This record gives sequence, C-alpha cells and structure tokens, in this order.
Amino acid sequence: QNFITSKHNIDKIMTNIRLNEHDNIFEIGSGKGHFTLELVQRCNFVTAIEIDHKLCKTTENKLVDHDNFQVLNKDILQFKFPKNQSYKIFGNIPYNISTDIIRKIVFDSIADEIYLIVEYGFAKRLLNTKRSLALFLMAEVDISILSMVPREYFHPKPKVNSSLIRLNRKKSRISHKDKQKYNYFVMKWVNKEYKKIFTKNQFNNSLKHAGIDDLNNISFEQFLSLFNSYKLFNK
Repeated sequence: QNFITSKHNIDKIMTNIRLNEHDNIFEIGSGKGHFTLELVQRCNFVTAIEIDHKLCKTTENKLVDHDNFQVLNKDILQFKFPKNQSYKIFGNIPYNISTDIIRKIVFDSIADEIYLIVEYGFAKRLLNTKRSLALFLMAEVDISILSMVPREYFHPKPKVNSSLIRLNRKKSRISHKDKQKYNYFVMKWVNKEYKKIFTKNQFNNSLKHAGIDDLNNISFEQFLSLFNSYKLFNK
C-alpha cells in the first residue's frame, strides 16, 4: 500500500502545499521513493526517514543527480529532531500513521509546518474537541484539511479515503509555565470529571461566559475560555 507514486498526483497535491527551495524538511515516512523525490527538487534539503534497510536503498537510487540526501532508517518515535535550525515536515504514512508519531512530530520538534496525508477518519480524531489529543494539539498547531486523496491514488484499502492535512503553529499560549495545569484541565474535562476542574459555582458562568450551550460540542475557543476562567478561579 506503500504506493501513491505517479508524478502527476504527486504534483497535484503538492499543489496546495507551502514548501519551497528555502525549506529543509523531514520525510516522516519514505514510502517507495515516490515523494522523497518530488520534494528533493521542490525544497532545499530533505531528510527522509523509514526504518527497514531495503527502503532506504530504494530511495537512495530513485534520487540520482540529486544530492539533497539523508535517508536515515531509524524509528521516528526515537528520532531526535533538531531544536535549532528551522524546518518543515511531510509524511505519506497514512496507514502506519499513529498518534504516537503525530505526537513526536508535533510536541517533540519545532517543525514550523507539518503536512501529511492521513486516512480522512484520522482527521477528526485530531479535529474534535472532547478528545484530548485534539485539545492538546490545538494548543500550538492549527489543524486543517488541505486536500483529499480520492480514487486509488494509492492502491486499494478504501472503506474510507485519505486527505491532506496541514499543522501550522502559532506562538500561542498555553504557556509552558501553566502547561501541567492545561493538561489536567484537558484531562479532567474530556473525562467529564468536571468535579475536579471548577466548582458548580464555576462550571456555570464559565460555560455562560464562553457562551456554551451544546456543552457536548465545544469549540476549543470555548475550551479556551474555560481553561482561562479555570486558570483564574481559586475555588
């Protein structure tokens, strides 16, 4: 399924993407040379990553008269992203893409932007409140559907589709300062344990101030309001 190769699609989806030849990026998955090639000439440098040795050789060649190399073959989860130079990230790892890779990628790198095709269903998984994962990512990165990946641009596996997503950061809050506090909150909130967050004197105006009715459908923004109220309550 490690497909999706065919320069015409790999040009049509790169279409809406904002990489250029000033960007150094990380190829989270390798695939089968397909993408690590379209980018090597599109961005400055590239550093792919896929563990099994075979694949790297595959890539290794599909990239000649092209020296923007680096096709390391280690466990991404274990990978140490740079914490100095600025860069982006791309990964055609739908099917193989977990949440642990999405975390490495988002909370453990200073990657400015993260583009990645993911099963469309995995998108909401990241796009819905009352789902910590989302409430956590949304505090720094901005998740958005950029494109879709209809037909079998890959091979089979439908039941569903893939879809291109962009994760772009903002300096934004949720100050490391109060970040253990934001996690509790996120934790307790999604766990419906509002009894640990604020008191009922609070669970109310808080909701009323965030202008929250469908409490079962928050808007992060509202969750934001909440955390803030919470943050400034003391009983």
